[PDB]
Amino acid sequence: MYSPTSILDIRQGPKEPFRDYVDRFYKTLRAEQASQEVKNWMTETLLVQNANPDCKTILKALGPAATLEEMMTACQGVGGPGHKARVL
Amino acid sequence: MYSPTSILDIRQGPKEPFRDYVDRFYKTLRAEQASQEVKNWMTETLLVQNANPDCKTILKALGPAATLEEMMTACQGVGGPGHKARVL
Repeated sequence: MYSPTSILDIRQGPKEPFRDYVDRFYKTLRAEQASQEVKNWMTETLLVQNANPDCKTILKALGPAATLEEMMTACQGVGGPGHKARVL
Repeated sequence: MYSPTSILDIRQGPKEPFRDYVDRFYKTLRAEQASQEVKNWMTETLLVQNANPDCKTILKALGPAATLEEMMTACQGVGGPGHKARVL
């Protein structure tokens, strides 16, 4: 097991909001043992890669300079609600 | 285009020798604009990930310490010939 990490296990759902993906991706990263340098690259490469086939298209149109705030916010309405109904 | 690099475009063939994958992966990396820190992580994570469904199994049995020399050499015989016939 060279280093299967766990971030690679993150993937925005087809109809899931990016904000959730970022929150989860950051949640995982915070639990990922790696150099910050990786975060800048990984959080900039695999962040939009494992994204849903929807967020990748829109997020791209934003520009390779868009910030997380811009990505999450601009991705608003892209996916369905993340909190609703839910079973006890 | 955040940064789709090109390394992600590398993937050992189902019956291709790892030595070729490493040579190609290193060939691409040498043409990849990234921090060395990424090489240590990427060349250790995505190196075995994009590998063929064959090399990954064997290479794993070697141990997360197996050096490149150990990976390429030990992967000898796993895949078929890398140079033969070829059309002019």
